[PDB]
Amino acid sequence: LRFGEMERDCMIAHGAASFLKERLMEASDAFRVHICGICGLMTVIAKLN
Amino acid sequence: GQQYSSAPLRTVKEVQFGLFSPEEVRAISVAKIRFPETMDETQTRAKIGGLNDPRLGSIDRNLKCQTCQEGMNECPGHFGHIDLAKPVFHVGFIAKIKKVCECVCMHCGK
Amino acid sequence: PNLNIVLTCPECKVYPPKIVERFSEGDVVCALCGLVLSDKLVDTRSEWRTFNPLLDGNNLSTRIGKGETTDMRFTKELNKAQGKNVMDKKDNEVQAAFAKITMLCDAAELPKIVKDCAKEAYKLCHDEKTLKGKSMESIMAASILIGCRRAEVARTFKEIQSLIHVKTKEFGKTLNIMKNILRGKSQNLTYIPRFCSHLGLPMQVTTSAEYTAKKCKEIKEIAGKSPITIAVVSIYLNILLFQIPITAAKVGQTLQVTEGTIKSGYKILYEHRDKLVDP
Amino acid sequence: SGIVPTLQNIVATVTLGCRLDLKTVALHARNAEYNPKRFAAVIMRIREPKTTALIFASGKMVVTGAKSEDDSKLASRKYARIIQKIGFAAKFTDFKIQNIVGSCDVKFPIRLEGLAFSHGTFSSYEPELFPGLIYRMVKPKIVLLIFVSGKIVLTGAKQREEIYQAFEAIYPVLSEFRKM
Amino acid sequence: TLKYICAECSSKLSLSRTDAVRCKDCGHRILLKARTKRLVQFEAR
Ligand SMILES: [Zn+2]
Ligand SMILES: [Zn+2]
Ligand SMILES: [Zn+2]
Ligand SMILES: [Zn+2]
Repeated sequence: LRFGEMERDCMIAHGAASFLKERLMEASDAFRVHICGICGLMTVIAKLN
Repeated sequence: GQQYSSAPLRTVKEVQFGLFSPEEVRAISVAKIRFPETMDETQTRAKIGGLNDPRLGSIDRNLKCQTCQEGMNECPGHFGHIDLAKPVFHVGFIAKIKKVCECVCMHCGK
Repeated sequence: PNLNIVLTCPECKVYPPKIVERFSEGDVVCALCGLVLSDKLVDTRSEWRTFNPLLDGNNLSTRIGKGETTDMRFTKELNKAQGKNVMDKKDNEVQAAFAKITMLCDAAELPKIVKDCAKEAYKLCHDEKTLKGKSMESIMAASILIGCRRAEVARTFKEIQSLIHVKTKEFGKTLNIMKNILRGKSQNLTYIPRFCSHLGLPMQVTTSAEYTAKKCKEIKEIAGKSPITIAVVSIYLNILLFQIPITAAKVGQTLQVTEGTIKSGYKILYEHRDKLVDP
Repeated sequence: SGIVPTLQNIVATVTLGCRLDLKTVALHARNAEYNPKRFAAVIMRIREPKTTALIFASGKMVVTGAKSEDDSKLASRKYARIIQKIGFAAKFTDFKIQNIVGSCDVKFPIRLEGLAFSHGTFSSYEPELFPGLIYRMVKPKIVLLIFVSGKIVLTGAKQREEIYQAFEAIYPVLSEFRKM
Repeated sequence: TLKYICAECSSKLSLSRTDAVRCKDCGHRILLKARTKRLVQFEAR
């Protein structure tokens, strides 16, 4: 189901900042990525193994 | 799920926009893209230096992105580059070029 | 490199593993312990739900034209900049082959499957010393006959000869090599019904001929030198078994056959009339 | 085998060594068919040995219809003698048979369908123009035409001997593919 | 092979795989599929 733009606003008016976050990252598509600390570009070649 | 890494986890505090220097592209790029072919010339895996070589990211949930490793759900995809034969306008800036040229001598640059 | 991924339950490990994909959960699970191996499965029908490499390969294409917001001093040059790289590609002779054969099989009133096999049968051979030109017809005249028969629809050489005049000879040599092209890369029944309809007959007259022609074929009577003829005689055999006016002269031109092969072919029939008695 | 490949035509080349006046060659002959509108070669049929030959402005003669190496050879020697009677010093020099085509029979009905189908790679068939199979051998390099009547048309050799060898090789195939 | 039924001729057919999809007695090209034999249970609720 869609968490629309207006649902986002209604959640802001409630002030529920954490739910707004969880509903937007945990509940949809979080993604860890690495970034260079100099050129802040997702260009790190992580061999995290 | 997602495998443990070690880089310290932070949160973004600032975005600095800004254009892209052609040197920067080349320094980033992992591959010189040359041949319009996608697949390998033998109807098999993929043309190296082709329009998606394996050194760019990979998909199929079955391969490893030989640049940075396996997970199709870890690799963010790595950028490759093409160097044009001759330079061209970037559509977003034609107006901001025509405007600019009208503000500087077209001979000395001042 | 080997660039390869395999899943296996690291806490059972017993196998090339026994795992199942629970799609509606986006999971793969060890069918033994139920450890979920990998998740966030990506859809597999919605992908093409929103929507030819066997021919068009890897050199891709895109139809470039004129939008609403362009004047003719930019539109026609898109028609004058697209023309600089049509000879580095032999693909004109690739596509204009298909376009031609598409223009052919379609004008020929043929099933769109044959169109593909001919869009194939060109593309597979597409240049050989055996080909070395040879009028570029005979292939599109045989690769169709290939594409036709290979698609289980058989048509006579004259029938295609009607579509394309191939001198009847450039056809023959081109066919032999072509067939052997695939053999290295590796059925006259079809004529009975198409003929009956050409005469506008009910099914039984055609129904019977399949028995008769097969039975006339099955025992003896090699009979015919291109059995096209000895097909029709079955109709003539069976039409006379019925009493419907398809008089010999009407048969001939309708099916473009010699009359002589009929009666002499019917000689072996006015004598063999013994064993075709089904009812 | 037990079957001799029976030659029906031998085509051979003979260098008479002179630029023959094909007009005078046609004029001084007894029954010779030469007019430039078909070929640049006088064609003569000699009944003994009965051979048909085309002799060009180069003086080179190609002979056909012979039933032997010696039929063609003796016919060509007679041809050179005829040319010399015409007036040109024809000579039998560097003769070579360029073709020996024969027809014989193995006489047992053949599963030609089996051969062609299983030897599609080697033999091709479109039985709606001509009912014969085409087969190839490199050692010896003989091409063989096969028909259900048992007729074997062996071609592709300067000698009847390659005909014989490939026939000794192909008759066993025929008996193997013998329909019954 | 399995039973079939012509759509119009309405004759049991029993063809197999790699037979023509075609009716005897009328070269009609539509066949039904000769309903199952195992019993089937409903509730009169
Ligand atoms: Zn950096
Ligand atoms: Zn990667
Ligand atoms: Zn200046
Ligand atoms: Zn397990």
